[PDB]
Amino acid sequence: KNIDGYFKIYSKHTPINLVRDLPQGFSALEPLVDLPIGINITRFQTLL
Amino acid sequence: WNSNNLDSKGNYNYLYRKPFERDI
Repeated sequence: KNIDGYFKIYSKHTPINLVRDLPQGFSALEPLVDLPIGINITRFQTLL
Repeated sequence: WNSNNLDSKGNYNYLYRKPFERDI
């Protein structure tokens, strides 16, 4: 997310036993980094 | 601070045009 010129990243890594889909249970993501970079963002893309 | 001793010449290299935006 972007707030007040900061770009924030949160994450989680978990083992799962399901190939098709997201697990129905609950788990909470924790902050990785909080970057002071100030850019406008309206689009994104993943790298493969 | 004023900087007329450092940054004047004129010194037209100095340019001008959301919070903390760097719109180049």
